[PDB]
Amino acid sequence: SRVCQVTGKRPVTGNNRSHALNATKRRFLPNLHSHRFWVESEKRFVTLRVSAKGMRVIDKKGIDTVLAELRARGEKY
Amino acid sequence: MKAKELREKSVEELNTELLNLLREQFNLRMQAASGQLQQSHLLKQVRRDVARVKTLLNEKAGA
Amino acid sequence: MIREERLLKVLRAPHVSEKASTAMEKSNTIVLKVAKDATKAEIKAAVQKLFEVEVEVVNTLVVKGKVKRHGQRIGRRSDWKKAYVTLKEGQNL
Amino acid sequence: AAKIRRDDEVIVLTGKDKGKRGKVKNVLSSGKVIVEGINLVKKHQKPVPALNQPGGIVEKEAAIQVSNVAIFNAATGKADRVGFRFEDGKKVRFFKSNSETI
Amino acid sequence: MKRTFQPSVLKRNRSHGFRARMATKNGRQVLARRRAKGRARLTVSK
Amino acid sequence: PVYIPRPRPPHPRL
RNA sequence: UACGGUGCUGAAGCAACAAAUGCCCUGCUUCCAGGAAAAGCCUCUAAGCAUCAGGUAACAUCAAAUCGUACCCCAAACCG
RNA sequence: CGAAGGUGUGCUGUGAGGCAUGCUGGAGGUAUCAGAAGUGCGAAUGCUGACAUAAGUAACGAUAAAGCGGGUGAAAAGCCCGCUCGCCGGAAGACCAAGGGUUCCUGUCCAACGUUAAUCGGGGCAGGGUGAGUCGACCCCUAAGGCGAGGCCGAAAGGCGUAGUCGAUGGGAAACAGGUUAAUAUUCCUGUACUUGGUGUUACUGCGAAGGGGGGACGGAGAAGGCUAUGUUGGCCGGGCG
RNA sequence: AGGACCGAACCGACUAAUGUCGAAAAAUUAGCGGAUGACUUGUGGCUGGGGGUGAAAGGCCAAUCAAACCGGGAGAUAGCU
RNA sequence: UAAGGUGAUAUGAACCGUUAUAACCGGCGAUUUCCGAAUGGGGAAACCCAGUGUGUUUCGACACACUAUCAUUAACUGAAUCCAUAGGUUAAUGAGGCGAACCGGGGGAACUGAAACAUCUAAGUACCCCGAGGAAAAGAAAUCAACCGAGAUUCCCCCAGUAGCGGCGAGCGAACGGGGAGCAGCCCAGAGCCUGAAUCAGUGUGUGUGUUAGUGGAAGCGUCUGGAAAGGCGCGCGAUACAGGGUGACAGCCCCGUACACAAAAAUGCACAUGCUGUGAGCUCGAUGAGUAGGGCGGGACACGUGGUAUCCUGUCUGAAUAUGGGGGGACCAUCCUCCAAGGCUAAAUACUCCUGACUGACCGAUAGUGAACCAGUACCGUGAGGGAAAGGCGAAAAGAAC
Ligand SMILES: [Mg+2]
Ligand SMILES: [Mg+2]
Ligand SMILES: [Mg+2]
Ligand SMILES: [Mg+2]
Ligand SMILES: [Mg+2]
Ligand SMILES: [Mg+2]
Ligand SMILES: [Mg+2]
Ligand SMILES: [Mg+2]
Ligand SMILES: [Mg+2]
Ligand SMILES: [Mg+2]
Ligand SMILES: [Mg+2]
Ligand SMILES: [Mg+2]
Ligand SMILES: [Mg+2]
Ligand SMILES: [Mg+2]
Ligand SMILES: [Mg+2]
Ligand SMILES: [Mg+2]
Ligand SMILES: [Mg+2]
Ligand SMILES: [Mg+2]
Ligand SMILES: [Mg+2]
Ligand SMILES: [Mg+2]
Ligand SMILES: [Mg+2]
Ligand SMILES: [Mg+2]
Ligand SMILES: [Mg+2]
Ligand SMILES: [Mg+2]
Ligand SMILES: [Mg+2]
Ligand SMILES: [Mg+2]
Ligand SMILES: [Mg+2]
Ligand SMILES: [Mg+2]
Ligand SMILES: [Mg+2]
Ligand SMILES: [Mg+2]
Ligand SMILES: [Mg+2]
Ligand SMILES: [Mg+2]
Ligand SMILES: [Mg+2]
Ligand SMILES: [Mg+2]
Ligand SMILES: [Mg+2]
Ligand SMILES: [Mg+2]
Ligand SMILES: [Mg+2]
Ligand SMILES: [Mg+2]
Ligand SMILES: [Mg+2]
Ligand SMILES: [Mg+2]
Ligand SMILES: [Mg+2]
Ligand SMILES: [Mg+2]
Ligand SMILES: [Mg+2]
Ligand SMILES: [Mg+2]
Ligand SMILES: [Mg+2]
Ligand SMILES: [Mg+2]
Ligand SMILES: [Mg+2]
Ligand SMILES: [Mg+2]
Ligand SMILES: [Mg+2]
Ligand SMILES: [Mg+2]
Ligand SMILES: [Mg+2]
Ligand SMILES: [Mg+2]
Ligand SMILES: [Mg+2]
Ligand SMILES: [Mg+2]
Ligand SMILES: [Mg+2]
Ligand SMILES: [Mg+2]
Ligand SMILES: [Mg+2]
Ligand SMILES: [Mg+2]
Ligand SMILES: [Mg+2]
Ligand SMILES: [Mg+2]
Ligand SMILES: [Mg+2]
Ligand SMILES: [Mg+2]
Ligand SMILES: [Mg+2]
Ligand SMILES: [Mg+2]
Ligand SMILES: [Mg+2]
Ligand SMILES: [Mg+2]
Ligand SMILES: [Mg+2]
Ligand SMILES: [Mg+2]
Ligand SMILES: [Mg+2]
Ligand SMILES: [Mg+2]
Ligand SMILES: [Mg+2]
Ligand SMILES: [Mg+2]
Ligand SMILES: [Mg+2]
Ligand SMILES: [Mg+2]
Ligand SMILES: [Mg+2]
Ligand SMILES: [Mg+2]
Ligand SMILES: [Mg+2]
Ligand SMILES: [Mg+2]
Repeated sequence: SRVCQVTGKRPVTGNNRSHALNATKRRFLPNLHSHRFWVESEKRFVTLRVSAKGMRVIDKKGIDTVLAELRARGEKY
Repeated sequence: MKAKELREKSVEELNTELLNLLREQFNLRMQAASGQLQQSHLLKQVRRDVARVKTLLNEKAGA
Repeated sequence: MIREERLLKVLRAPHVSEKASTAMEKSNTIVLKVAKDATKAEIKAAVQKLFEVEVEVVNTLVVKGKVKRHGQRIGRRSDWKKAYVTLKEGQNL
Repeated sequence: AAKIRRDDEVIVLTGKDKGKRGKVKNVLSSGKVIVEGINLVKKHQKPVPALNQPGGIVEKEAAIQVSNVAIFNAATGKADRVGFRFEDGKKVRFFKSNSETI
Repeated sequence: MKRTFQPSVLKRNRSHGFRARMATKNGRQVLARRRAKGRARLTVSK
Repeated sequence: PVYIPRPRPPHPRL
């Protein structure tokens, strides 16, 4: 699905509000992209479907920390 | 034929009889079909006897 | 080798009727109500073991039960298997 | 247990046979007993030709409620109630009113 | 006049049979409803 | 019943 | 004779002609709109085994299970 | 020593009503004063059941058609038998598939069903009846299509789909004639066959596949030839000579 | 050869009559059209409800169609009878 | 526990049993076809076809067992490609499916009301989906309060239909604070001082208390009417029992019961002391949750519809300080007060009833009460989803009508 592998961000629902305040069901989707991250510890590339915020999280932490968290969550990458 | 004097028996003589109980059962069934069995209770009796011997076999088979 | 405990279940009854009488009369064929499972090989082994006769061939058919109306209820009799056992040459025993 | 048994002398308390005395022939699970020559009904039995066809108006005993009979004391000569007690570990019936074992 | 019901046991079982019902999540909810109602005949399977 | 036929159309009073 | 049928016997049992929309024929001719698949089947080898296994051919023996089979089926038995 | 209920009668109150009592009924009822309401029916093209009316009226479902004799029977237009007559005969005959599911055959019965009667029936009741190596299914193989390990995708449910696995309406081994039951027969019997596997023996030897190739394996129309099914005639045989 | 011709089966449905509490909730009878094709038919499959499918009539989608049917929201609401 | 019994319509037949394996009742076992998550493959459910292994075999056949998928763990193996990884095989463990409501979460109407209708309402309702439990959820203040204080969560009664929100319309609607029910607090982010140190969790023993069969259980006769007496009449008795039901009419004393007093071989729930198993006690010092708080944009939740809008949550883009620091106190600022987010666990009071037992009703009584008092979710209708009836009463006894 359209779920971020790092942050878990998935599509949420809300309203499109018009100027007359008409409410229509809409979805907010995560800014998801498939990206190959260079795991230096593994000397390889791991492809993750992450949001841009997930990429920022991997920049802040390491890709090793995030991969350990994914493994703890049991998500296969 | 009660359960005491069948539990005193062994797995082999008890497999003998239940085989011959079955035999008896088949003869009684053919006799009742032909109409010569004027003792209907023998069918139920030999059936319960077969059940008893198979019970005792399942007991003597280990637990 | 079919076991004797199974052979003693295979056969249920002899089937008495005009066609069965004629079959035993002029074709040496005994008609039996047999079990439902009752393969032809099981029926042959059982007849040869229990009736100790010599069997040539076994023809089998399934008789479907009749829908009977007992009182004001609709009932159905059980299907049963019928075997035409042709004895080889000598005679029934 | 049951206060009235098979081979038991009883007296009728209720009905056309009140006061008549007989012995029970058999106890029915419906709570009724058959007493010898008590509840005589005249049954118009059809002549079944298969076995034997006497037909006729037979005189049978009809079941009577166990409430309607009491066992006869024959020592006091009147209807008596039944209690249960334990003598020799075995449960026995005794009469009330001269509590002797039955 | 050809009428609407043109029977066919194969099509009947492939369309409303027990395994057809069990194939889908919604068909299994048909069976649950008919089981809850106490239906003697669960499907068209006889 | 379970089937009610449609009544015949009225005379077109038009 | 149950007069419904049962049993026994039994002659001739050839030719010519005509003839299909059936068969040869999944053929042939022709046309364009260019006309299933897979297995059985035959053949070839690979790894592998080559004494074995396996194959081929005779002969013998064994097996061929199970389920359907009644009856209607342009219809009073199916859908109305 | 007769409750409620039902059905009459008499009396009584302004009314809703009440009281008494005969008959029926056969075990309940309930003063008074309070309390609670599923508390009062003629209507709602009200709902359910029963019963009218039209009315002993229309109709009795293809205008293919009946007549008579005998039988059986309580009873015969309808059943059985017979002799005539008429109807279909590219069906209104025969055999299947689909669908149905015992309606098949025998005995018995005639309440209901059958648009009438019914002795008859696809009706009731009981009994019987379906016999396969070769027919079909199953089975092997695949079509359209379905499902679909993983996979890809998707808030969830789930969607699509690979390997694969199902899926006939198609491809793939083999039996014919005669006889026989009340009812089955290419299944039973008689006669004469055939097919595919297993296991052995013998003999001679390269066998070996999720792989390669061939084959399977394929349209429409048209024409002709050769045939056969089949029919006609003759001959032959049996019978006849009206 | 041919969306060739005449004409059965077959597929239709132009006219008339009957029928209209019908034999039939679409027929019958007599005629009528196509009848080697854009044909017809069997078996199986696929497309589904604001969706399908439609040589197009708002036609058809189980005798239901200008939005199927079933169940639910639901005792919708009804200044109306 | 027993003198009767072999379930019912439903009688027969053939039998079993009567003093302790007749039957019946309870505990624990055994057996438990096929389909169905269905799990060896397939399939039109209750069928078809296997493979492997072990064993038997009259030699050709038979019996049994195993063989689904996914997740996790492990072992072996293992490509492009050297290592490696992907992948493959095997094994072990677990899951799967169903079930009435309650619960949490992911989505989410419209009719309707507004006397139209679009904001709003209906309503976070119906419904769909996921997940769990016996309850769930929430839960130990970055909470309120107001310079006084309270002290986790939940539920009930008020506050109060008030303050507010609102095409300021229709409507929606708190909190503070008070009274109650029930109360319970802990742990990791961490190193040293003890090394089954309280608990806690699973086992084995006991003790007590249930539960799953049961045992005993009082006391009435006469007469009248009557088909029959339990009714009338008369005279008695029991009552820790006059709840109820049956019996030929209305029975405390006829029967079953009832009050009351007892009972368990076996299994089992709970409570308690335990014997093992495992973590963990308490003290010192330290640490004290970052793509987070906050912000911009768009939405949603808060009674609060963007409004002057605090607070919360987020899709998107950013982005701190870190306790001489930060959050809140309803725009915002200063002061003061109060608390310490970005990690978790936690009983009770609370919700519901597929189901079991007992009891109750100014509830129904056969067109009522469940659709179903009756072989009812049946007959029947429909392709299907689905819809869905009608139908109780002889009598005390069948004595149910010999001839
Ligand atoms: Mg044969
Ligand atoms: Mg067969
Ligand atoms: Mg279909
Ligand atoms: Mg032709
Ligand atoms: Mg060899
Ligand atoms: Mg050879
Ligand atoms: Mg036939
Ligand atoms: Mg026939
Ligand atoms: Mg009353
Ligand atoms: Mg009178
Ligand atoms: Mg009323
Ligand atoms: Mg009125
Ligand atoms: Mg009315
Ligand atoms: Mg009328
Ligand atoms: Mg009239
Ligand atoms: Mg008239
Ligand atoms: Mg007239
Ligand atoms: Mg007329
Ligand atoms: Mg006529
Ligand atoms: Mg007629
Ligand atoms: Mg005549
Ligand atoms: Mg006639
Ligand atoms: Mg019948
Ligand atoms: Mg017939
Ligand atoms: Mg007949
Ligand atoms: Mg008559
Ligand atoms: Mg008649
Ligand atoms: Mg009949
Ligand atoms: Mg395909
Ligand atoms: Mg798929
Ligand atoms: Mg998958
Ligand atoms: Mg296949
Ligand atoms: Mg086929
Ligand atoms: Mg098939
Ligand atoms: Mg025939
Ligand atoms: Mg290769
Ligand atoms: Mg010829
Ligand atoms: Mg010829
Ligand atoms: Mg001639
Ligand atoms: Mg002559
Ligand atoms: Mg033409
Ligand atoms: Mg035509
Ligand atoms: Mg047309
Ligand atoms: Mg026309
Ligand atoms: Mg023309
Ligand atoms: Mg033409
Ligand atoms: Mg089709
Ligand atoms: Mg138009
Ligand atoms: Mg239609
Ligand atoms: Mg609409
Ligand atoms: Mg609807
Ligand atoms: Mg609503
Ligand atoms: Mg309404
Ligand atoms: Mg499966
Ligand atoms: Mg298994
Ligand atoms: Mg399986
Ligand atoms: Mg298969
Ligand atoms: Mg589960
Ligand atoms: Mg609206
Ligand atoms: Mg409005
Ligand atoms: Mg309005
Ligand atoms: Mg649980
Ligand atoms: Mg919890
Ligand atoms: Mg303070
Ligand atoms: Mg305004
Ligand atoms: Mg007792
Ligand atoms: Mg007592
Ligand atoms: Mg009475
Ligand atoms: Mg720390
Ligand atoms: Mg934020
Ligand atoms: Mg802000
Ligand atoms: Mg932010
Ligand atoms: Mg904040
Ligand atoms: Mg603030
Ligand atoms: Mg902190
Ligand atoms: Mg938390
Ligand atoms: Mg009712
Ligand atoms: Mg009544």
